[PDB]
Amino acid sequence: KGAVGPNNFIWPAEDALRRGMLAMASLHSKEL
Amino acid sequence: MNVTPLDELQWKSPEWIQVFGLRTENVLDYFAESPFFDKTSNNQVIKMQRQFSQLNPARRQILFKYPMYMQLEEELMKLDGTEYVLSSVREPDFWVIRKQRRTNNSGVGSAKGPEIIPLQDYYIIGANIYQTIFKIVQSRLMSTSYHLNSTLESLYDLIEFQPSQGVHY
Amino acid sequence: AATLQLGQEFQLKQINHQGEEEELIALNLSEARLVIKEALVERRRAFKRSQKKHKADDDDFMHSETREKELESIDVLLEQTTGGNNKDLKNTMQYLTNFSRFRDQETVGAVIQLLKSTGLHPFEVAQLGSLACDTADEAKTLIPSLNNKISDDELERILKELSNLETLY
Amino acid sequence: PSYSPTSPSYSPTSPSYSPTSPSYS
Amino acid sequence: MFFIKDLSLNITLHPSFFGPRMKQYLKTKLLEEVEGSCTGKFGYILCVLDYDNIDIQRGRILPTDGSAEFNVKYRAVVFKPFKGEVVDGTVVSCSQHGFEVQVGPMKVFVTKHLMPQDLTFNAGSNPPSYQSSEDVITIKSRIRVKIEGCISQVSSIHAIGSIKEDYLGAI
Amino acid sequence: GQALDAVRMRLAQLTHSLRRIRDEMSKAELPQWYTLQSQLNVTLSQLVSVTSTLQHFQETLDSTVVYPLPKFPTTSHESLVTTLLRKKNIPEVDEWMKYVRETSGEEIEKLLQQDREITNWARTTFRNEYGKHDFK
Repeated sequence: KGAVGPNNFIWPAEDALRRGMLAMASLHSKEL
Repeated sequence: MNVTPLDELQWKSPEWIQVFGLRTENVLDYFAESPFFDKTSNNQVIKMQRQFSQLNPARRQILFKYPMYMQLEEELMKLDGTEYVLSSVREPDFWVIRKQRRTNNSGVGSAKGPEIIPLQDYYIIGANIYQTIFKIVQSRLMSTSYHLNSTLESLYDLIEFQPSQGVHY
Repeated sequence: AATLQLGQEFQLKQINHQGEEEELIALNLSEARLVIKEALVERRRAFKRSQKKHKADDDDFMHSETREKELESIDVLLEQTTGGNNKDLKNTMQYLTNFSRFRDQETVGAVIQLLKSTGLHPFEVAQLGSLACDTADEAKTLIPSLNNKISDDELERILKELSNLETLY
Repeated sequence: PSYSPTSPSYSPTSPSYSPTSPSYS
Repeated sequence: MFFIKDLSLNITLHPSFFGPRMKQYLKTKLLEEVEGSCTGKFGYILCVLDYDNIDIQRGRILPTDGSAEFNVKYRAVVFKPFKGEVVDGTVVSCSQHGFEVQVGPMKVFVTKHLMPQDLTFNAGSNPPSYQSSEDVITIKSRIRVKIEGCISQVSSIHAIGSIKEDYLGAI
Repeated sequence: GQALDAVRMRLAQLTHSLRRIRDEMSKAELPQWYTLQSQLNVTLSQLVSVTSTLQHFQETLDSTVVYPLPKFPTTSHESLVTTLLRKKNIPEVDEWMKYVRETSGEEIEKLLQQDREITNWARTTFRNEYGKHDFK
């Protein structure tokens, strides 16, 4: 429980969404 | 420009806890990058001094438990001003720091040591950070009063009067 | 009862008709007045029920706008429940009404809770509920039992809180 | 003594309104 | 001082009331005779609780006159002071010898020898009163009196109190 | 501690009065109007006393510093701790005064002094009007 293992959670990880390209896509929504 | 009060301000650093993890050894290291850590505090000055040198009830318990805390006094007694010190720790999830400022009044006639004065409250709960109860009480009371006003105006709207009976519903 | 000499007839431990020991019960002006008013209105309601058996308005009596209206309701209650043959009861009820420190039941309960939270003697508690003292020493001198038994800070806090609790007329 | 204690009026169902914003590094 | 006590009384019912409604007559007799009375053993009889819960005992016809005597027990709120008691009260009458204070249903008198000399009698005032540097005591003025003694008769109890020490007078 | 103790007892009695008015409003049948007025006035004046006493002792409340117990476990009661910790207002009151300020919207200072003089003038005018007619 205390060891945050990557890419294996029951629920979607907040850090996964932060590192996901959707974050920069929203940041670069003007470029879209 | 609208500013969120720092008392309710809550910082989360998933990358830091993923890389280093939560521990009393690096709790100050975790706090360093937060907005609450003032860059003008003498702790940062001590940090650059250490970096340059390398390149070139429970208060007494936590006092005697750790040697880095010792090094914190012997590096902090020389510099007076705003400094960050640990308040208490219960593992493996709860840490609180003690936000105090020091004025080493070495004047003649004062037999006391350096003056220590509180400035703020900071609570590290899990990976989150929390920072007046008077405001809480007044806010709760005023919202209660607003709801009471709404209820009473609605009830008075429901009220109907006749001279021959009095007031009825 | 300067030295708490209550005698056999008024011992702290009372033997009831059930044979079990009970704490002696003392009521101040407010508690006694409320109890006697409740008993009188209950007796009036029982009398009305009996009369209806042989053969709404009661809510206005307990809730009084003013002292004079309360006294008028008291006179009507005595006329309809006592018969006017008992002048001593009328005098006692008038003395209770004129010098009742507290009119509302909730405030009287607050006073009782404040006075008996410390666990003082029922005599002292009833005396404090009857007497309003500005300073702790004034109460201590006027109540010799309270001497040596309650700290002055606690007595001052209790007296100030009781004075604040008094409902404005 | 104490005429009656207060009934527990806890509201855990209250969602709270803590503002969260300084999460990005 | 208000207290709750257990009381009993012997009541004689006349033979002419011997019918199915005897309990009602006993209740009326009890209420009409007991309430408002004064007994030196228990002070003034102020009120009786739980009127519907009146306890009764079987009759015992007296051998001389035929009146049935009953023993009735109940719980009552009564008033009685003690030596050294301090009570607030209302000034009734003003005199040169002292004053009289009504407390509850009783009267406590204080003689001029029992107050400090700072309180001086003013007769020209309307009404005449006692005036001092700080405290003024007159009709309808709340006054604290330390009761020193009580005299008990069949129908009443008189009291004598003193205010000779400090923290006494007007509140 | 004395000031916070008085605040505690007064707020406790205020909460008791709130519980009262609650369990006499929760009945399916509405009582008489007069009892409702009495309860309203008593509870509302009690709220006034709460406000005044909280005003009186601001310094004692401010001086106090909040700290969790060493014996209190946060691992199991972190939800309870966060429940009392949070202080942000309910949103509806927030946009309420936001729309209020939107509607309201050296110049401000001289309007302020003009309001001062209007207030003083109105007070004096009504004192004169009261003195004009004998009300005793």
